[PDB]
Amino acid sequence: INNNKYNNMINLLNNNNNNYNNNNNNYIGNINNIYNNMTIDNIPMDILMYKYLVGWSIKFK
Amino acid sequence: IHVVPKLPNSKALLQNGVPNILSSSGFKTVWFDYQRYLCDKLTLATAGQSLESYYPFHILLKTAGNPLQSNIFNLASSIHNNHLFVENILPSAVEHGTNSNAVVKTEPSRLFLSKIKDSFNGSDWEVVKEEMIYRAENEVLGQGWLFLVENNEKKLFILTSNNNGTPYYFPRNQSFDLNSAISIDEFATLKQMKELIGKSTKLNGKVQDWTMPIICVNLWDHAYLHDYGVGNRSKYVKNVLDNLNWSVVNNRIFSGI
Amino acid sequence: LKLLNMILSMMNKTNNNNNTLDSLMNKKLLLKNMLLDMNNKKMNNMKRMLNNNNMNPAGA
Amino acid sequence: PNNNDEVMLLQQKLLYDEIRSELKSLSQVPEDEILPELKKSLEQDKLSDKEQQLEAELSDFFRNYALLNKLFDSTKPYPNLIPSANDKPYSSQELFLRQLNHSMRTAKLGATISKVYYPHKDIFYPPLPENITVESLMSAGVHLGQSTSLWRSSTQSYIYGEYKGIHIIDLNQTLSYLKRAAKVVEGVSESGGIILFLGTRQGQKRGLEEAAKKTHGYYVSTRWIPGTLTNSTEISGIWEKQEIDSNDNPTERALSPNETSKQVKPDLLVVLNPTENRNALLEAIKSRVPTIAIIDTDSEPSLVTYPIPGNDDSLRSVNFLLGVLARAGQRGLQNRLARNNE
Amino acid sequence: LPRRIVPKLATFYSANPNHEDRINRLERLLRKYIKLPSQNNNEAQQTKAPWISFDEYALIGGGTKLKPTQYTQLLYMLNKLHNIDPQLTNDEITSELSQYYKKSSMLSNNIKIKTLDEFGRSIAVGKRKSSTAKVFVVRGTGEILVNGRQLNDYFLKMKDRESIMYPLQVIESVGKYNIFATTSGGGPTGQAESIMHAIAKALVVFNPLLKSRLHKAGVLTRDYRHVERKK
Amino acid sequence: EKGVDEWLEAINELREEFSAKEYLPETSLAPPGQSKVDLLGSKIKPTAEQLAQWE
Amino acid sequence: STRPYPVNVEAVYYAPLKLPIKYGDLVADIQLRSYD
Ligand SMILES: [Mg+2]
Repeated sequence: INNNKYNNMINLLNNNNNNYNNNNNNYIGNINNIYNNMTIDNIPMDILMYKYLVGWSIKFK
Repeated sequence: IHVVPKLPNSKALLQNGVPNILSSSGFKTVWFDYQRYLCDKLTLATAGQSLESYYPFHILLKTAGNPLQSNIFNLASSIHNNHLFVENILPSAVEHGTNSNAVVKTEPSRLFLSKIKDSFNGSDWEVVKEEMIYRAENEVLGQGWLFLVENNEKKLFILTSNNNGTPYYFPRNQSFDLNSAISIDEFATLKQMKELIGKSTKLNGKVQDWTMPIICVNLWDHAYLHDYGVGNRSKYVKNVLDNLNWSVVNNRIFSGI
Repeated sequence: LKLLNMILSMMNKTNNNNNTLDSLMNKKLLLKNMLLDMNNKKMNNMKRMLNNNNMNPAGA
Repeated sequence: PNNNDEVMLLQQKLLYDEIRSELKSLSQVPEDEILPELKKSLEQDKLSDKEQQLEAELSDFFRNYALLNKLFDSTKPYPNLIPSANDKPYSSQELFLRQLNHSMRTAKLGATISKVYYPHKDIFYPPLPENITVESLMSAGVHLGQSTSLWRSSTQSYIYGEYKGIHIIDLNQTLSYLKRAAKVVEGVSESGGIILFLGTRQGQKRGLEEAAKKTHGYYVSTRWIPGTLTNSTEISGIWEKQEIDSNDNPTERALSPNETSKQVKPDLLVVLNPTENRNALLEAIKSRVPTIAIIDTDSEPSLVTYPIPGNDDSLRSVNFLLGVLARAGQRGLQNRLARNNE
Repeated sequence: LPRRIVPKLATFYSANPNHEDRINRLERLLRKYIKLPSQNNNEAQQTKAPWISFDEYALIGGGTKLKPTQYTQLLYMLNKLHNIDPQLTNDEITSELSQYYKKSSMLSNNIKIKTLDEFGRSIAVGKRKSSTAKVFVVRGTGEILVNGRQLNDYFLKMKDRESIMYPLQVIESVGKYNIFATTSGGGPTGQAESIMHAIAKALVVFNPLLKSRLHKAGVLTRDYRHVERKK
Repeated sequence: EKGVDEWLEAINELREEFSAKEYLPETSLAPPGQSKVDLLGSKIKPTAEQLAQWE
Repeated sequence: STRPYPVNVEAVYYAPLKLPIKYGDLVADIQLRSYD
């Protein structure tokens, strides 16, 4: 996921999406291109933590 | 065992010798007999020792600095030098035995004639040949070798050796005959060479020399007597330098491609 | 004419050391050098723009 | 003749260095010195029809190859040599290349060398099993067994005699055993089996790697992990397998996880030093893997399927026997690849 | 036509098949180019060796099986190939070595050259214990002001005054600069040494060649000792 | 105006050379007789007075 | 034509916009407190 967004921006920059303004602003371009192929159907469920029980200890006393 | 290398077009060499330089009998003495004589002696001197697995050129470099191995050095130097002489005077290095080629017109290359002018103050190749013939007659009283050598500074110069003197390693060039008298200038050259050999830190007392031969002429009696006779060695050197195989001599000059 | 008068000045400074390849050979050699200095500027700007966004959306 | 061509480039190269050097000189000068004077000149100048040509030709030439361009995209020998000037002496790199030229042509003039042993040729030019003689085996030292004090009497039938406090192995038997062992390697190679070469004594790696390469086999030179064959799933399951055709070319088919966990057992194990590889020999027995090994006078013959009586301590003897077996495998491999073509 | 499954690597049965295969590939290059001379600037200790970390090599060199000595062996061969003379190197060597070069190019540094301000003043901050000091160093004649007060007024202890002067004494520039030091927090010792630390950091802008002498004197190091709650 | 003539001849020859192949900064702008431009300084040079003090 | 993402949706993915202060008349102070 981290390498999919960097590639999206690198391409959106190499394609050029005021030279003076090209030294101050950091707006890379359209939101769609920056987040291409990053949707709710593939990103959310893959990053969720604490999703699998891997250990359990039960004590009595 | 060191064996005599096979030469291209050997059947022609054993029948008509080397045209314009040596006859059939003259070439049998210089190569087929002398080279056998040297290789056999080298095998007897080096058999059973580590030197047996090394080519003659490597042997001379390994033994150049060892005083008591001079006998091995002399044999190795003579063998290497003799095949350097027999190689550039040979009609054709390629084996046109089945191609029956009789048209080998080899001429000095442009790189060779450019380095001659640069190193000899604009002198032409013909003039340099005259200097080579003169140097051989006045500097080599007896046996020896005539070389046109190139040094690390891209300069071609003329070196003469007495008996079996290697061109590669200046401490063993044997260019000064100390049996006769020497001038103060020659003694200075010898004294300077001794100082250079003493600056080396190696336990073998060896120095770095990058000189390489370009043309080799055998000045031994085994090469000219039978065909030219005592006193006619300058007519022999003239013929050799006029009938050199320049496909070999040109290839000995580093181009850098 | 800065676009052209700065490049003429550059050759004037080189003319000092010069004290006609300079008509077409040097003139071309200069334009190309400027193109390589204007492309490095654009490369540096891209790094700034990429370092000011969230290159690492999910973890880092 | 064509040197001028190179001279034309060098001229440009020198000019480029001059342009760059004085570009950096103007990078130090304060703008207050140049800018206001430069602008004032333009305020005192009037553009001409020609001047305007470059006013827009350079704007586009700089708006096409500097701003609206893609900053990135989605003589063969010794090509980095910097030749020295024709007047300057040779550089260190050029002297090395000048010596290499001499080494190819002149350095070998004067004599040829015959009947001299070169250690490397044992690995790269092994003889065929049919051309091996007792002299050749003896030349490699294969007959030199262990001290008579270390004798394992189970090898009695392989001994030719004792000499200088050591047992002499009978090379007549070694040759017959070597030929038999070689035929087995050739058979397995021609059948497509996995041949593993095991030797863990110092210096054996070079021979082991070349033997595997020319038989399309495998080798282990460092350490035999105890359990490699009997406990293969806990040791070798993680490593990658591949599918190959009859020409030994990767098919490229992705392998199911079921196929990538299955034990891959060698079809033949060759052991250079069996006395130090008891573990491997016992695993091969347990795994029903036929094995070949060099059996010295102190080594147990019955632990291997096809013993080769011979000195296992000398690298020459070992590399001589390994080379023969490796070439036998190579011939089997070549005969299998040949029958596929025709 | 018939297909079979075989181990991918010739070193499959070894302890670390992945590491052994990579070493073999590098060893072949070192054998094929044994003659090529090495750099004589290696005596000059060329500062180029960005090799991947042991952990990064464990991704490709067997993971847990990878041993430190195996990683050391990879570096001895990567460096030997890398140290071949640049003019006489070839593509094969560079291609094989490329996969082992660390990559940190996508990100850049966060340090901008320090320069004097519009009035020729070098401003640095220093801290000692709970004290902080912000000094303004300009070229002058040795005039010092601490919080608008004379040095002898603000600092009564001569040892505190000597500490402030020490950085200027190291570069032998005690009479070449005017210092306007402002300090707050802690006590006299913390403030005097916080000013000392800040003057040393501000003097590097005037001559960056003297940083090594300032570091060697110990005035560019921030003292970390502070009051520790007893545990 | 030879100045504008030779400048306009140099700008159009460059256009053709860059047009011949895809324009990439590293390659198209390679130094004279060079493969490309590896895109790999602020190392200010000490002044004569700065260097004298250090000496 | 791809799906248009209007400015209101795009704003959500960037830092909140702030309006310039014209006069400087402070009208309210909102202090927020939390244990995290
Ligand atoms: Mg033994």
